[PDB]
Amino acid sequence: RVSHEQFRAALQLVVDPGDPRSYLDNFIKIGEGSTGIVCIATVRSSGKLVAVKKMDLRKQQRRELLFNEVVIMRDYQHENVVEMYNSYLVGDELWVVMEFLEGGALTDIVTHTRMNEEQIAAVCLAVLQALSVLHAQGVIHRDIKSDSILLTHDGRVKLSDFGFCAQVSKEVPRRKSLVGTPYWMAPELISRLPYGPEVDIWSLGIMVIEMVDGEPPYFNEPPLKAMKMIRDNLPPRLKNLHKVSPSLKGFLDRLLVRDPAQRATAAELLKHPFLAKAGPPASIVPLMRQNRTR
Amino acid sequence: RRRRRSWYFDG
Repeated sequence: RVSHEQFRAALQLVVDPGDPRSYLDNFIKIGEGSTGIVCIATVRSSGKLVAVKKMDLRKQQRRELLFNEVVIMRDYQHENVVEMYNSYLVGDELWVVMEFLEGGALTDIVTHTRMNEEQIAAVCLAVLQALSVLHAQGVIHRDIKSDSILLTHDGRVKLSDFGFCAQVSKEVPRRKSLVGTPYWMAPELISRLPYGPEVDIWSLGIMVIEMVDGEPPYFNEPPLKAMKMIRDNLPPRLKNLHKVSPSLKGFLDRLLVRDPAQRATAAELLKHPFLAKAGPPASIVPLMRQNRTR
Repeated sequence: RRRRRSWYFDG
């Protein structure tokens, strides 16, 4: 394991030089994240909001993840992936300056209201389009869940929160690391087996359950207990199974497949006729907190 | 436990 000094030096070569407090002001904390805190700030010259994630290099279990997030954000851009404007080192902190997405996170929708199948298909389609491109390059997100799905003001999906991502290669085609969010984790990953991009497809299935049911399976169990049930049991069932179409159930059945070798890929899923239901971005807008009644 | 935090458990 390389020293802090050597890790920082490596990271320093890939981030933008300088101090971002020269450009940004009016910092407001908005959250505790997956490897740090998240703020909003205004860019001095425009008065435009940006999001800024701050991660302490010295308080990370897997520092390499900081490096991964920066490099993947720099090199693998997509219309359905959150944009990184710049990154900086400020002492022993990594700051990542991101676009601010006015729609907020999908979690806020699934916990406050009920999506219809056209809306569910729109979200799935957009996530799958991003994943197909990312997976083709060996990038694994490893933390798919509604919290990682952000929405623009006009209802477009942006996959976000690459703080736990990895990249596989011909030389090192699988990862073994037990990482993610307990209730969303793929059974192969919980089992600490060599895994690949397929883990994201399972996680997406659990997010479909969120979109139908409001919460993932086993959410009331201690995390290690939930992980045992995902590992050992038949795939989780929709609590609101009675509400769903044959197309949706057929779709979900291709995601929540325990053997990763039998699980559908993102590229296969883009052709599933459930996604023919997808509404446009205008269909998501009324779900967002700023438009909700009640 | 209804916690939504991402976690690194092991390499």
